[PDB]
Amino acid sequence: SGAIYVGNYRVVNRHLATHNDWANLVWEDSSRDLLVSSTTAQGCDTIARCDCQTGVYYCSSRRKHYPVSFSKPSLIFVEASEYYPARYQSHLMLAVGHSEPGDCGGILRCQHGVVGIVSTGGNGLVGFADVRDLLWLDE
Ligand SMILES: CSc1ccc(Br)cc1CC(=O)N1C[C@@H](C(N)=O)CC[C@H]1C
Ligand SMILES: [Zn+2]
Repeated sequence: SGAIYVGNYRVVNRHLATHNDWANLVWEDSSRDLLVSSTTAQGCDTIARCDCQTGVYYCSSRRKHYPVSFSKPSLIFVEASEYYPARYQSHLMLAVGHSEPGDCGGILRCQHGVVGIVSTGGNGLVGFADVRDLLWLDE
């Protein structure tokens, strides 16, 4: 679990969106595993607008932050699950690091701000949905 709170927006993993997120829907994309909903209160977070490939992410299954080297946003194959058919997820960045299913929503940050959120993983791998290209989040 976890979300990004910026301005009057809440950014969450689309597969973890609540009834309230869908009732206050701004934008959603199954191919990116992202959903953005509107809020009444002003958010706490700021978004990075950079090309950083190193950062730090929060891992809930270890209650710890870890440093990572991550790949550029790209189209990566993701196995079928209860949430989605087998498909290519776009704007996904991979890194070597620990992750379990419940880790989705953990924030990845660089020196400039929020980069994205945990969205996939495997045996010693962790994948993040990029949000740096969503310029409308703060303007
Ligand atoms: C941090 S997630 C994770 C980590 C380790 C291991 Br094994 C497995 C996962 C779970 C995972 O990759 N997905 C894919 C995700 C998606 N974006 O399609 C939807 C939830 C779930 C099925
Ligand atoms: Zn950066």
